[PDB]
Amino acid sequence: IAKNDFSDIELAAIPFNTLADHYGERLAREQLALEHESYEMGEARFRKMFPLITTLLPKMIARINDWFEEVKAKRGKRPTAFQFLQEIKPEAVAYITIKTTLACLTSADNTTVQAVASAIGRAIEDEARFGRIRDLEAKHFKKNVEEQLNKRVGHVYKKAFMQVVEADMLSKGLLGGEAWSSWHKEDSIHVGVRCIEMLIESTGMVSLHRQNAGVVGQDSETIELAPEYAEAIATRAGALAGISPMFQPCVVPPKPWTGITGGGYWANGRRPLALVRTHSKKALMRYEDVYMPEVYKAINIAQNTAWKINKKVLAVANVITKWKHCPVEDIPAIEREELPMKPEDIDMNPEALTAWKRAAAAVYRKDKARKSRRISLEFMLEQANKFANHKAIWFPYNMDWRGRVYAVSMFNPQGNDMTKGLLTLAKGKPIGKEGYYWLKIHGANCAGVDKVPFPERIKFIEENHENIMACAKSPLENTWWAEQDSPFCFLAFCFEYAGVQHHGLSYNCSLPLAFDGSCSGIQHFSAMLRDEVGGRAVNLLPSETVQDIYGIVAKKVNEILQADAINGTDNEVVTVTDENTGEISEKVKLGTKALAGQWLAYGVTRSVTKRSVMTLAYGSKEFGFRQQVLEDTIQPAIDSGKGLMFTQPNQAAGYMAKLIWESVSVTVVAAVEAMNWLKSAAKLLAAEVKDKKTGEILRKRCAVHWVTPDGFPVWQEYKKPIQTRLNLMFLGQFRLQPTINTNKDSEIDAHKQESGIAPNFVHSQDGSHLRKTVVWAHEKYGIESFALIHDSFGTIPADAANLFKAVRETMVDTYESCDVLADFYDQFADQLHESQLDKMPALPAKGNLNLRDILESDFAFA
DNA sequence: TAATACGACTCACT
DNA sequence: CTCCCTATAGTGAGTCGTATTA
Repeated sequence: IAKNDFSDIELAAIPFNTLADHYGERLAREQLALEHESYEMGEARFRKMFPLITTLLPKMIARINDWFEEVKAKRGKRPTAFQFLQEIKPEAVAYITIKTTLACLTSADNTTVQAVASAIGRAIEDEARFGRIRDLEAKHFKKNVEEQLNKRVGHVYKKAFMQVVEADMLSKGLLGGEAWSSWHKEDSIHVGVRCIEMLIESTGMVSLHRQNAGVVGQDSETIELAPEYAEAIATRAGALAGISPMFQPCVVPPKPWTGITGGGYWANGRRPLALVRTHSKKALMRYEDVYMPEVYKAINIAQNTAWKINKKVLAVANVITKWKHCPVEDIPAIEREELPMKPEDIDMNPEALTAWKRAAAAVYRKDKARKSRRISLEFMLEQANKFANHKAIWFPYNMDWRGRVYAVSMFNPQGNDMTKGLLTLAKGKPIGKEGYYWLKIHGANCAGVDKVPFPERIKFIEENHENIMACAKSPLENTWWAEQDSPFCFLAFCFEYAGVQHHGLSYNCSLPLAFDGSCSGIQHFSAMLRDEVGGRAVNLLPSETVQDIYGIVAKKVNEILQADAINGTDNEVVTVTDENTGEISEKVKLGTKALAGQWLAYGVTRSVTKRSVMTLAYGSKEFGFRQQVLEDTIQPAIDSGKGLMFTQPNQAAGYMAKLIWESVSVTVVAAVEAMNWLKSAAKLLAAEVKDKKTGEILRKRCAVHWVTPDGFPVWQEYKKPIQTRLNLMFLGQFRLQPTINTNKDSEIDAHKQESGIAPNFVHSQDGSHLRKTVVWAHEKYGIESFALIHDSFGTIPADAANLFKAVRETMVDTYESCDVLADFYDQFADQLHESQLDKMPALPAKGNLNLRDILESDFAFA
């Protein structure tokens, strides 16, 4: 076993030799150098730049080194962070702090000092451990491998790609171990804070801002990027020049997954990855000897998809993302939006200097989001520009605790529009008429043309033939593409589309065409229960038109609206009616008759119901729809000028909430019944085996276990974390005292345990769907390249027709052979419940849907 | 000796 | 009372008592 079985010296050399053995000494070296960048900036790179890093890094190192003298120069206790950091190479501490902090800033919402410190702590730990082997491993690949030139030439531009390594060909010194941290959250946060502290100190890069002082539930301390820095990142070209995301793509095929950890990345002087991302080591250990061949078969095939940067799209992004007004509206503007000026009539205590308190507060909120979207943006370019000329790059993969699959490097195929537009598949095929047809369906889908049947999508593309050519010809001048639903992707398809006109059907096209499942989850529940009406609502049945559940729900809300507008309650007097005098307040019970007309004045379209029906599979029911209706449509309607018909906001939200839940309940009955049945089971397995006095415990609280169709076993175990607060003198100014969840847990959280079951079961269930599909499309058809995004499935156009067939086939198959609920029941039967065991059960009724009809369904991709 | 950093509690919160 | 998102996490000051260390 790696751990022990080998010498730090052997461990350092194994990777490079086996990586040089296949692929060549050059790439093998480059792959390891790339990985080491996660912990240290190579003196070579840095020094060559003579880009923000060229300044940050040196100042931060000097600080760290001066901080150590300061600490050793005094009596008394040494700061806890110091005890751990004393060991780490200062050049590594600085680099990891800089990088981990900027990556955290890519977050709009969460940049509490806990989140940031936690991520620094975590990476600084990875270097304490591993750092020594990393040091040797670099000394190793620096020396030119021994003799034989034909082997070292390795790459050899063989227009056939590097193939993955065979599992058996992997030395036991490459079978990884310990993807879990072993520091106490407390020391992890300590190290983290002191790192941030010195970063602020030595550079003005970030700053600490106190948010909502004196508000028990919202008070917090957060990291903000200094304006001078945001200005350069957004204004200068390549400010993030030498600061790469922690996880980069591989320049050689990724290491195959064989065990529970160690897969994906090749270097041995690194923290290895875990096949499954869990809340704890214990939880990861459960998979240690699981045996789920099909799972590892899926992860490895995907992992093996080869990609390349889409140069034409990169050339455009590099250019227009620096314009002071961009045609792609999703691109974060460059100039700051100044605070809304005070009404001069300031002293005015009306809602004036409270509304302003909001108007301004919403501007800070938008500036933070703007600055983050910008960092994130610049990272993707930093990355695309870096691998631009590479014959190919690969992305290692992971799975979240439910099985869903994730590309591991920040810049990845699962990203937003610009990121996806910048990437395309490495090995393509001559397109063909079949392939060309889907290249067109995809171009249409990239615009907004996806709620119409295929003959129409093609019509859309053909009608706009010259626009599409004008745009591929001169994208900077002909910007009609930048206005399309998915600007950047659409453009990728435009360069491709013209390539076909210029080479005909013999054209080699590798652009990934994507097939998206209607409303995943509502599809899976309809399937497993065979709900005809539910399934038709999503798109399980061959329909002449594309069904739109958000739309059909909306038409139902509206009928209830018109009805309530005619009849329906009248505005009930005042609240002072259940008593005598007093609170004349609640001077308004607004009948359903006035409430309906309010909603009929605003409108209520597909838009009002969409953002409150897709959260259905997240546990949102009638209660939570109201505080979604309030901020998604009412609130922003008021704050924007209109919305004047919602005289009693809360009551209008409360009413719509009811109409929607009411609508969705008759719409997709199945989905509802199954989610409740699932909520019910969770409730009992969570609950504690009590009784009247003799509160003895026959059966404590249990976790929810189940296995997916392809063998992925999953364990839901929410737990209440034991908290605590650290006491840290910050910058010698004040005492920062963060509240933090500890690595120690107490009891099982029965509420979250109940709320998290339905959403987690479908997710896991479409997770293995996705896996079975990757396997099947590769074996029955010859698909080698895959573009995966949970419920979107893509490939090069010459393979689209088979992929399209393969998703249908695979889903139909899994649900005819597996009764996932029934199978679920046979898990928590003997494993759960003891005495009582009743008042819960009753498997929902299987309907009349014929899974076979899915094969012939045009709009039910996935 | 007698400085040092910080966990533990406890309050009050523009 | 939206689930994953290799997740997440009320705050600072006034006071005390401790194990450390130059």
